[PDB]
Amino acid sequence: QYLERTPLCAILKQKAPQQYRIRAKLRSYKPRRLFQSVKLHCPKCHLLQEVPHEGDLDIIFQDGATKTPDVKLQNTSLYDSKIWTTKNQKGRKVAVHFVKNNGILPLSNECLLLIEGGTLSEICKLSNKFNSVIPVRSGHEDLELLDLSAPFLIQGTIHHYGCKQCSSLRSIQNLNSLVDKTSWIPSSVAEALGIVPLQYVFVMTFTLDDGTGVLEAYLMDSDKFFQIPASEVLMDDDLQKSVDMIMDMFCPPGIKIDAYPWLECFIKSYNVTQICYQIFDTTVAEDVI
Amino acid sequence: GSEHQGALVCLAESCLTLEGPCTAPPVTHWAASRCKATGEAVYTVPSSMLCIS
Ligand SMILES: [Zn+2]
Repeated sequence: QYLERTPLCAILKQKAPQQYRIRAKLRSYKPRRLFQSVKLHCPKCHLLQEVPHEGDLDIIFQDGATKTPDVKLQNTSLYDSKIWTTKNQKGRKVAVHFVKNNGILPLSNECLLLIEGGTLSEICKLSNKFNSVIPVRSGHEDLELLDLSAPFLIQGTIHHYGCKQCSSLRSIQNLNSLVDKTSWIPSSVAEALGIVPLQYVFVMTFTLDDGTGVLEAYLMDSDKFFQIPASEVLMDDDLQKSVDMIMDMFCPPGIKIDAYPWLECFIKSYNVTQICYQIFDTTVAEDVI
Repeated sequence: GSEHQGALVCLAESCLTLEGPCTAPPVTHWAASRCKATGEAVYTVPSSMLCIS
């Protein structure tokens, strides 16, 4: 009834901060390599970070595999422990600690594992069969998180990371403080360990063109715009294909801007200290499938 | 009981690779593109340029 759209030339003549309903074509976007759009964002200190690569994680886990699991830290009231020996793996030993709920192991799909000496591959397989996995190491008096460079919790396809700056890391026995040992809410796990969890976000820079003007607008969101969770996309091939196809739909390489579809959205202007713009309250995924 | 515990131990063991050569795991196409593009420039926006609340 009252749907009206502001031309870009109008927006560029105005002062920030304001909000605008627009319609424009995506002339171009960054990043060209779409995997680089997935960033980690601390809600506490507002820092943006890269997600560690496979190679980075492999280094950490292999380095963990050089250390011998401490027998003193095995089979507590919190968890049952099992050690596997290996062959042709530099004498590696894997410890899996099965976390109990009130002195009883729950069903596998509700059971949290703590692992010493496991590979990323093994951890990811364990995460399919169990509720979740925390990579750990044998500290002086308790099990401790392996490294904040690696995920503090792998649950399903989500690799949860914590902020190195804002976190005050606490040892594994502090998981006793969780209300149950069957739900394993990531934020609750983080709080128990003194971890400030990082948030996954899609960060992109869109160059929008409606034929009256041109404007650079940022995308920054977790799951609204694509209706694809940024927390899952890096570990899910189908969700990656969806992001590829959506970007290919709005800004197909090679062909001319005349043929592109229109992007209906809101943008907010704001003062950095120059005026920047950012998409908000917008999804492409409600009308596209 | 220990038989439920035993079951979880077997499930854990099934996910481990304790012998032979530790083969490379099958990776998604973004992660494959990521591995290839190592060394090149990484897209980055400073957080102060973004509007966060
Ligand atoms: Zn932080």
